[PDB]
Amino acid sequence: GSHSMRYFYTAMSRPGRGEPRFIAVGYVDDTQFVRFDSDAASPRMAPRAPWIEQEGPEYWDGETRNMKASAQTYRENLRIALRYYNQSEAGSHIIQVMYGCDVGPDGRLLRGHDQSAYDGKDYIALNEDLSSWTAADTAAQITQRKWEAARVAEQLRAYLEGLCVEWLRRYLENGKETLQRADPPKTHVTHHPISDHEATLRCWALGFYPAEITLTWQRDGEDQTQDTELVETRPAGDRTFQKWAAVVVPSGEEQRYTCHVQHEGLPKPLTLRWE
Amino acid sequence: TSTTSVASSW
Amino acid sequence: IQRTPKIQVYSRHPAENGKSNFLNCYVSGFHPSDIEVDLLKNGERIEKVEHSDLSFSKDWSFYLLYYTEFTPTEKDEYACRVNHVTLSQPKIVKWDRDM
Repeated sequence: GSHSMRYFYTAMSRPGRGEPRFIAVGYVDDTQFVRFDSDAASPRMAPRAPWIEQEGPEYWDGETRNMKASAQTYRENLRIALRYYNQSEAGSHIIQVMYGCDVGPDGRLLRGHDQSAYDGKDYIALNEDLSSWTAADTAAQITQRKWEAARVAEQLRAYLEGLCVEWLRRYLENGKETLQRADPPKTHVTHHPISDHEATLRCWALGFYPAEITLTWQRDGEDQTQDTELVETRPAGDRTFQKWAAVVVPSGEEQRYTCHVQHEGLPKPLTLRWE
Repeated sequence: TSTTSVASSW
Repeated sequence: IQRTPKIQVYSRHPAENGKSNFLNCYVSGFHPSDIEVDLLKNGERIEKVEHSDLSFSKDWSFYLLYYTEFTPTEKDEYACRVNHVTLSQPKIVKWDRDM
């Protein structure tokens, strides 16, 4: 199938409580494989998946040096953002960055990403062309001008087409027993009366990987989108994910309802009913 | 590097 | 500018009394990232509680998984207590094991 590599940076100021914290995490699809945390006793890029562990000392030194450099840059970025938004030095603020590459079955680049936020709001994003920018406001327009002058988009493009996809293909091979394995959901329907005349049907999906899934309830074959309570897909802590979908049905009409499940690990979409 | 080393100031 | 956490309390595997499991509390959709999470056993804070590395979703909101190894009984009840700048008082979510 298709796969993605994503890195996530969070830089958080905390005036009066030292320098800003910088945390980076790296993912292939829904599997985390590295972390860096400036608040750690000895900050280093560190393995979080067994298949990355075979990378040698030059890898870990390289990644660590890069994270320390990036942490410095983003601490300065936090100061710069204060001036761009006329903000005081007593407040805590957050910069977030996500970037990476998606590839298809053949390992060819599908698309690259490089997006940043300030205090949880879009700040500046690299467009899909990997050559132009979208700035969310007049502050980010200043950064955009700086990045245009420095041909930053050209640099990112080279990385996204090159190293990003190369490293992703390598990780996919090194972790092929897990990254290239989809675990289908284990599914069942529970039933609970609410009153004398209504009951809850809850459609469960457990133990699946990757996280992407669709649970839908149909009544007489029509989607009950507006009427379905859909909980956020959640991690079990063993790599797999969980989700459920629930609908309130009139007592005696339970068999008019079908739960529909779509997941990469299923050869065909499942249909279940309460039994 | 696997991460990008392209970090340009805001 | 701020977003209040969503909270789910649940086990890693379906629960069976006497069988070891993990108790999870998943907090998500919140901003900023400072958050305080406790897992509770009969109202008491559990000491052994690890958590995932801070990450975030496409809408920039943060998520964390707090977890601990535990053995369910019919006797003991569990919950997750969460505080965030958006919350006046801590929010307590009970684990419902008929799900």
